[PDB]
Amino acid sequence: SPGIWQLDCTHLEGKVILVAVHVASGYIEAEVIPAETGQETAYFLLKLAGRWPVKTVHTDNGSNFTSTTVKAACWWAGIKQEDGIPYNPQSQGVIESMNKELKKIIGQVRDQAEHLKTAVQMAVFIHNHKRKGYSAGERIVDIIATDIQ
Amino acid sequence: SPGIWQLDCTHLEGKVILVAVHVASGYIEAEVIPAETGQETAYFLLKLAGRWPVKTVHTDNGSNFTSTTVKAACWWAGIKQEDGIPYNPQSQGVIESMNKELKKIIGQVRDQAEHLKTAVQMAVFIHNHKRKGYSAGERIVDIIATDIQ
Ligand SMILES: CN(Cc1ccc2c(c1C(=O)O)OCO2)C(=O)N[C@H](C(=O)NCc1ccccc1)c1ccccc1
Ligand SMILES: CN(Cc1ccc2c(c1C(=O)O)OCO2)C(=O)N[C@H](C(=O)NCc1ccccc1)c1ccccc1
Repeated sequence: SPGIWQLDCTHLEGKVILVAVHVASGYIEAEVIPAETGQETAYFLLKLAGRWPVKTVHTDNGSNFTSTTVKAACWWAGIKQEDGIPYNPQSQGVIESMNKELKKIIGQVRDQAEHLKTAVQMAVFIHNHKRKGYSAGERIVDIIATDIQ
Repeated sequence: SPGIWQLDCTHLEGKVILVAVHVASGYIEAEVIPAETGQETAYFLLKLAGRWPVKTVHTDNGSNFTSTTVKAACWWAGIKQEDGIPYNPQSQGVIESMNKELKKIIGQVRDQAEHLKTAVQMAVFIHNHKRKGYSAGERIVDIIATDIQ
């Protein structure tokens, strides 16, 4: 549970937003890319796994699952690639709801940020710090700390 | 001390590597940029603070300390800007030693990474996972978890 992440790809302004969600906490990292290629996904996974203990990734689609570059990044970083099929069906709705929340925050910061990539990072910040009362950022730290001990 | 970070800018292959170090743990995040401008530094700080609880940043030089865009990012993200003067002089030798270790790791991965940005992320991964004994990644999580608790 502490090492399980889910990839999520959403679209806004004709651009692609790639998100990784730590399943157990709701914590996220995200980037804006021109298009979702194996190479972009592979590089994003390498970044993520150098930053948090990533054991398993539920990839967002079959193209990335199949991609030799994504497989190469997962081999390099010690990540088990798994499908992202929602065997528990409430998975898709949790993801769809987060995409909607993220796009709303992005819309709320549209004065403040000239570039979409800035607005996406502001939305990452607001999502991870939001008190739900613990934040997603507090939950991921406590889950992993409990794991290390 | 759990919220204290230090910025570090080092150079390789005519390119700029920007590093943030979590002072209490040695944990890092890093990126390759074309040039160290206020805007690049500002954006890097925004990303960092949405990912970890950043209370204070010891900026790497006076130009970023001064920059209106860096000040705007720090205001936005709730970060106190401080100078990065080694009042404690052992601070600056620790930074030089890290820069050397990073460039060494980067050299060791060049039969594996086509682009410098990839090699840099591989070096972040190896640095944060390296067992010193706990890893830097383990130390940051434990430091912050104790802070929450
Ligand atoms: C903290 N910050 C955001 C930021 C930080 C670093 C970056 C950015 C951005 C960004 O805004 O996308 O773009 C790449 O490097 C900032 O100071 N914004 C400046 C500004 O004038 N905003 C008002 C505004 C709102 C809407 C339109 C125009 C301006 C700004 C600073 C430099 C470049 C562009 C904008
Ligand atoms: C996991 N990985 C690294 C990686 C992942 C994602 C990326 C990358 C890189 C990168 O290497 O910089 O660049 C943009 O998106 C990978 O499979 N590399 C491919 C390869 O052939 N490397 C051997 C090699 C070593 C030395 C020279 C040439 C090749 C590769 C894949 C796509 C593009 C370029 C290289």
